[PDB]
Amino acid sequence: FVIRPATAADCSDILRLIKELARYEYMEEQVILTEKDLLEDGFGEHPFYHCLVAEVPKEHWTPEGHSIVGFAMYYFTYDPWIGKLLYLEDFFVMSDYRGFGIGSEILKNLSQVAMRCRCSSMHFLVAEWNEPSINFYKRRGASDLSSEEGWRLFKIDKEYLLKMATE
Amino acid sequence: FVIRPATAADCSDILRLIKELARYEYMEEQVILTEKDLLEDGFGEHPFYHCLVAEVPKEHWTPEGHSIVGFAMYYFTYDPWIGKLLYLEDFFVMSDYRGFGIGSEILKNLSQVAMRCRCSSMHFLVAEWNEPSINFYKRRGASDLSSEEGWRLFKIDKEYLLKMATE
Ligand SMILES: CC(=O)SCCNC(=O)CCNC(=O)[C@H](O)C(C)(C)COP(=O)(O)OP(=O)(O)OC[C@H]1O[C@@H](n2cnc3c(N)ncnc32)[C@H](O)[C@@H]1OP(=O)(O)O
Ligand SMILES: CC(=O)SCCNC(=O)CCNC(=O)[C@H](O)C(C)(C)COP(=O)(O)OP(=O)(O)OC[C@H]1O[C@@H](n2cnc3c(N)ncnc32)[C@H](O)[C@@H]1OP(=O)(O)O
Repeated sequence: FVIRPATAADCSDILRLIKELARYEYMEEQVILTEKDLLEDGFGEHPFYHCLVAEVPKEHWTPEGHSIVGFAMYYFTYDPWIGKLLYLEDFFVMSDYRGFGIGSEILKNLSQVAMRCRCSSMHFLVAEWNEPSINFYKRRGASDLSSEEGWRLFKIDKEYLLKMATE
Repeated sequence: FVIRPATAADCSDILRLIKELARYEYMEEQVILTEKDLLEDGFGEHPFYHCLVAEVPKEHWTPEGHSIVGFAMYYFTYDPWIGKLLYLEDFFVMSDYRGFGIGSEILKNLSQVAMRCRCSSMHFLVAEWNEPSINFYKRRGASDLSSEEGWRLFKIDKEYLLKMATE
């Protein structure tokens, strides 16, 4: 297999993989992003996300005829105390393509991206019940991050943003 | 007062305000970012953060002779399901300058930044004990975000990133 940065041509594949992840998590209807959205947010002159994809030889394409079987979606964030961070948002490999070393390689690639960018750390969320992924991550140096407890996460949606913006 | 985007010249002020926030939270020693860090991460050819600052007339400078009395540090993030988000990382106004409407104006500015960028929402963390800030935010449309529970936040620090990067 090959792990490479995505191209505008892979947007179709990214949306498909994003939907597989959502379905794996039983929330597929939650995905309202469109292919057009990804192309614009990801390959426009200013990307709001970066993506790595795992491509397999055409001989081993998915039954649907897809060469892309995995991806990692990330962006850089900032911590006023320590600086640059690489934030891994989504990470998924299609069932039939797991346990082959694709995910490990994607993580290796991300780690290089992090060092090249001089990020001091990579952060990410893992569902509490997902022992397999927790083990995967902790076998590769991951540790628990306690910076968020004692804190509440809030959101201000578009309706109120617009109101505030125009008061 | 004036709310404006920061300039490379304000880095000194940003670091000072970042340290006041840390001290307000009793963690000032945690700030290891340098002025040089901010200049590079914030005004280099690619910013890892954006900042708004509140400037007051020289007549009302701080005892230390500073015109900058508040700031907001943010960056854009991405949610594979809904797209672009504006993430507010740090938000602080010096004690003697609060209750004047500076914070409200900063939030108004951020909301416009969010709409201009077509973000569907603005996310941010508030310490659980901080009822004053919770009220401030909820009076302006904020609501609780439940997307993170049932999830654990992990980190992979530089040591392991480098190892993985070079295995
Ligand atoms: C920030 C986040 O978004 S975290 C959410 C991550 N995603 C998920 O949990 C969704 C479901 N899971 C997946 O999509 C995948 O399993 C991933 C992305 C977690 C991992 O990717 P994969 O390609 O399956 O795994 P990879 O093949 O590198 O596997 C490493 C594990 O497989 C085994 N393995 C790796 N290569 C091989 C191989 N060639 N032969 C046999 N076994 C192998 C290893 O023993 C390793 O085990 P460990 O985790 O106990 O150390
Ligand atoms: C993502 C995060 O980082 S959240 C962490 C936010 N930070 C903190 O909690 C640190 C400590 N607090 C602060 O630094 C500040 O208080 C901030 C940033 C939270 C708010 O900024 P400020 O400039 O103080 O507030 P501002 O003056 O706009 O005040 C709005 C409140 O003050 C009152 N107020 C505003 N303008 C005036 C005025 N001209 N005259 C009298 N009262 C006023 C309002 O009643 C309003 O009350 P409400 O919150 O109950 O609605």
